[PDB]
Amino acid sequence: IMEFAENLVLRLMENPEERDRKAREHIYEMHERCKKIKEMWALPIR
Amino acid sequence: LAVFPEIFIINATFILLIHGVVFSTSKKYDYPPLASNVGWLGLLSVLITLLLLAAGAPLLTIAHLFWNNLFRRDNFTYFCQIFLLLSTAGTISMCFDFFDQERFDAFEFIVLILLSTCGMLFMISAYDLIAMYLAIELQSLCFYVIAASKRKSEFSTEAGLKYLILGAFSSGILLFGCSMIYGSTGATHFDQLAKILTGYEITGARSSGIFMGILFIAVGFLFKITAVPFHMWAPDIYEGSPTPVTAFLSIAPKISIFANILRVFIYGSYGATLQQIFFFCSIASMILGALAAMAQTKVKRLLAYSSIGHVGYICIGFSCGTIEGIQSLLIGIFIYALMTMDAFAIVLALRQTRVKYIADLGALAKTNPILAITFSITMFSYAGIPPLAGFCSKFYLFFAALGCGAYFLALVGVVTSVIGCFYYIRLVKRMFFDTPRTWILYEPMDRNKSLLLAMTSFFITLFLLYPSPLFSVTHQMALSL
Amino acid sequence: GIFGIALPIIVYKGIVKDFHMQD
Amino acid sequence: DLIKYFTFSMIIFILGIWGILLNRRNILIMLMSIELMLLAVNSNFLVFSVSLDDMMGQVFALLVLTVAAAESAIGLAIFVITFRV
Amino acid sequence: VLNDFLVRSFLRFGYEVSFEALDKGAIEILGPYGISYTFRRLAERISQLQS
Amino acid sequence: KWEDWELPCYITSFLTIVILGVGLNAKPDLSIETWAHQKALERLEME
Amino acid sequence: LSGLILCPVLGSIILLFIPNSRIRLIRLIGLCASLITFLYSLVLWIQFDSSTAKFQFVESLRWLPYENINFYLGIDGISLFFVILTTFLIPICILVGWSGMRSYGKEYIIAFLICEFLMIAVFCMLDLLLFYVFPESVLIPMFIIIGVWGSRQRKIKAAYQFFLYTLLGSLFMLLAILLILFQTGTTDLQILLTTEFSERRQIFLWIAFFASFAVKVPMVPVHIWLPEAHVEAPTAGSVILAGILLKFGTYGFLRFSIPMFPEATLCFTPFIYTLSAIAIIYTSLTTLRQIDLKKIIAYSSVAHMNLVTIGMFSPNIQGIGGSILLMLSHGLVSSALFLCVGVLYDRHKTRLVRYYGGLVSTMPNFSTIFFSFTLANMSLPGTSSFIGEFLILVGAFQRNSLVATLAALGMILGAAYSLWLYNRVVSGNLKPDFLHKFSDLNGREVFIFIPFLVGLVWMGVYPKVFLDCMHTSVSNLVQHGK
Amino acid sequence: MVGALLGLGTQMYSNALRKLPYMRHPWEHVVGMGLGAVFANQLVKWDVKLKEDLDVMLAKARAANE
Repeated sequence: IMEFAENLVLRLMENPEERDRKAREHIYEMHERCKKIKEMWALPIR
Repeated sequence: LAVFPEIFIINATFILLIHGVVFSTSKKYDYPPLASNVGWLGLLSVLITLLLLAAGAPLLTIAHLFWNNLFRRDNFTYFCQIFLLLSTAGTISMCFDFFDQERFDAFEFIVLILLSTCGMLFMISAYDLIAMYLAIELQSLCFYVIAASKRKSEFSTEAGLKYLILGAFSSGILLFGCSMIYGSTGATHFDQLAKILTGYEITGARSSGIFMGILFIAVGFLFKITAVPFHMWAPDIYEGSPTPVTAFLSIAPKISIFANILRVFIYGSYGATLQQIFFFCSIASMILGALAAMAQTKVKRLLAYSSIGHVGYICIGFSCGTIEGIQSLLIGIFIYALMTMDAFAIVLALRQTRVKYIADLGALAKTNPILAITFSITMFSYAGIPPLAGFCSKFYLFFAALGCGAYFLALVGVVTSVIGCFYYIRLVKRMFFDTPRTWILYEPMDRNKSLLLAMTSFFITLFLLYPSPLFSVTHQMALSL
Repeated sequence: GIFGIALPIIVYKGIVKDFHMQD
Repeated sequence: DLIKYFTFSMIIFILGIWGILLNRRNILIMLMSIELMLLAVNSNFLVFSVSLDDMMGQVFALLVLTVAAAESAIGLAIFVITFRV
Repeated sequence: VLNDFLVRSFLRFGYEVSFEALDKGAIEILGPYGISYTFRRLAERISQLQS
Repeated sequence: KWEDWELPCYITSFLTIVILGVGLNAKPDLSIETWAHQKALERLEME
Repeated sequence: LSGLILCPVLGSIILLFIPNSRIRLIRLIGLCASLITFLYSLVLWIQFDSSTAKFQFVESLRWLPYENINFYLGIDGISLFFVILTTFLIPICILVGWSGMRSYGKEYIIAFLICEFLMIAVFCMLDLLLFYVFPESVLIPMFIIIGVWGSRQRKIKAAYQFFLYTLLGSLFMLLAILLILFQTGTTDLQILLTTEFSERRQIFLWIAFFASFAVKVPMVPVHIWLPEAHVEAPTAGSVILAGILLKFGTYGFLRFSIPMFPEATLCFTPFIYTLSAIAIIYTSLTTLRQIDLKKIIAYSSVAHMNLVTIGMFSPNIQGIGGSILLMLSHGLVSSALFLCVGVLYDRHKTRLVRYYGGLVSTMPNFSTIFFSFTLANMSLPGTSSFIGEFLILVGAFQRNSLVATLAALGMILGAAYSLWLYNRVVSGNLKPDFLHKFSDLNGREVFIFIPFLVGLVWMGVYPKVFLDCMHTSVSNLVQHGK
Repeated sequence: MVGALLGLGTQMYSNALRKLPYMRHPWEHVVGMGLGAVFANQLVKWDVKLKEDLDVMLAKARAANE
């Protein structure tokens, strides 16, 4: 016990959105897989 | 406007050239040595330009008069030119010792470096075969002169002479390429040459004139950047010439010619047909770098072959025309330039020695141990040791080579980089943990080398902790092309 | 003998494979 | 007939590069061949400007003239310095 | 059993240190292998100077 | 064990040992076994 | 973790502005910075929840914008107590160096080059590219620790052909890391987990990682760098080497081999089986040939580490638990034995091994503690190493127990030569030529011994607090391997 | 920011390379590097903005999904 062990554990709590973190990471990398395939296409620009 | 970086550094060179000539030939001032006074104002004409150039970032493209005639500035030319002036700033800064200690009253070495920097500023923004050639030869001519400068020691004279021969012959090859391309296309402007060379497919479509033209341009360039099959004198060029002029014609022409290659070979002609010679050059350049570095003794020639090998490690980023590849090539030029300015700043700190090899380089772990730490940092950086910046350069280059499907290019790169890592780890060990070997003592380096070595040593070690700015810069430059 | 253990080691591997074939 | 006035320039250039390769011993012939190949590309620009009926060829040929001339100036001056006193 | 252990320890030393020397000798040989091939090709390259 | 005679300054290390001693269990629970004896105990209730 | 993460770097850098010839301050404050980073490692332990597949305290900072290959920092399961062991052990190196003058061995330099928590980085680094940078990166700190204050037995060097191969293997893994990185844009370890590769390529990528790893892991064809690296290593360079630098290869396999390439791992199970088995057999028989004490302990470490490999293979939760707990017990035991042999060197100042004699007279408490740890390096049932090694063994759980039968020789010869060498060292009243210089151990010496014995016994009698805090993570890894 | 610490190092590292001791008023001019670090981070933000602009221009280009 020692007068604060109860609230001594609430230094983290679930907050489970870190999986939406990787969800949108995956959107990032799905786009990034188009990093090296792209190149010059425009002959109509300036 | 739009030439205010050039209008200035041309007026400033004249103001310095007249100011230097009037005083050095003055009885009233007892014919003073105007070096380190036209210098200082030289390198400030660089910084004021770098301030005139960086500030007017939207203004560089302020006219059309220049566009379809002379030269086209854009974000790539802008960022690569802020780098050339910054790398010319380092190179003038490291020479300040070479002007005072070494007896040079020849100030016009400074004004020739300034005229060469204007020639390079016009190379980066060169957007027409004629302008590309003229700026190339302006900078190459300033460099032939300032590489044949030392007239007392015959060793620098013949080195400068073979540098002039190699450069004039390289420019002849490049110019015959420009001739074949122009003669077979009737258009020299890169904006015009781009429209013709869409769907050229030499290996599939019979066009021998344009093919031989692009081949000769690539050969002339690979001569200028002293790639492997055409280096042919580069070791002796870097060894014989004085140390600061070696530091100049070894880092700044690389930057400038490589930006020029990105212009002509990624916009003027875009195909997988020409980059084959650069693929072969990359392979054999990494090979030659690794092996000859394993073979050399003289620290100047060791840096020569190390620079050849690293130029090889650059061209693998050009050996594939993907944005990741070009960005890897640009990352590789910045981390090769800052590291080479550092290595040459170190070699210039050791003025006391004559032409002496790594054995005489020894004892630095004892005499000036912080300088030995810096030298090990720089040599590791060339090797590509993970916690440093050269590792980031070589690693992003290999990752671009893998993403470009050139798995064999990445393989030869990794084996050559591991050979280099072994050689440089062995060099650092031999310098630190053994081999006292005659204890040559050095006069201390000056503040100018000190800050450049210190800031660059900080850049190499504390790079992975913040690679976002440089990566953003180089990816923007690659997108702009 | 060393190459003997090297090949008998993959032979024990093959024994695991024979056990996998047992079911 | 353009081929006659180009392949002849092309093989003048080949003579220049050939003399470059052989004469790595003697440097005055090296510079001779340098200006040779900077003519065979210069005469090449002029021929290709007459053929294509385009003036960029002659502008570039004039600038290569007044650049190869400065190159020969600095080349021979470096060669004279190389034979020190 | 002790005769077995003596003969087997001798044979064990033999096998293990033999393959150890095999490894090391392969390394030693395969160094100058590449060295001498590279030097022969470079020798052709430097005879290009005066072919 | 001479607190005033800190000739090498072992006081830092001794206080660290004391704080490790007070490095209690904290009764975190929150385990796969702790959660097992609840979910699988519901499964036992299914009998 | 956000703020309490960078304690060693902040400490090192803000001490770099204190050259301070009078050593007392740099020693005191470097030791305090190390001890507080260890305290924050341990409060991070207390902060742990043994119930999530997610990583416990995730943090990041953009490193390169596109594809965001950023400093992704997770500490779930294994890494939790790997970084704990790292911190646990770094003050040990800082504390083995209360040497009075410590002048040529400039104290602040070794402080600044041991107080680099790139080991913490790599164990928390959860995107295998930057994760790659760190084990290869720690080689620059390791090389300076290994010889700058390291004992000079030879012209300091490593086998050059072997070293070139070792670094070539490391860079071969780099090509594999890039091939996966551009294979599907997958930046980090969570998404490299999620993704699925071509079985034809999974095996190539697995062996390509395995090159660098099985160099870092001491497998039979390439392990020679441990003895030569240790006999020259300093007293505190070996404590770090055995402690962490070997854990590097096994943790690399654990994170970036098993849940990365499940099909390739399935295919190569017998490969690593035989490799680690014959490695244990060799390193058990070898200390016959080796008389050098540091080589002896290094080879026992090779044996234990290839046991860690022969256990990490498994989808057995007990299997990988025994693997990681043999890792913890090994970072305790081999580092405690390196502490031992370093004290035994210095107190005797001799680098022959036949010369350590009459120890029960000179330093009998060192005899007691040396046994208290050599029973562990042979894994006396009851010690932590026993729990580790026997969960390694039962790792033949769904198996058919044919590699346990080679671990038979591997461990029986290991325990045998462990006892033989503990005898050979403490045997007899073999009077040495030390001129009645007894060199009884120091209070700080028995102190730096305290934490290893404490961790060892607290595990060996109560492995719960370590098997718990781990089971959720390893079981998630296993189901991804299912 | 961290630029202040870095500058004091760059200046002190400079002093260590010329052999001079670690002393003078240039350690108070490292505040200029603190200004430099703030500008470099500011340029990182501005630069990633411009790169996102060029990237949406590229996304508009390259056949725009056709």
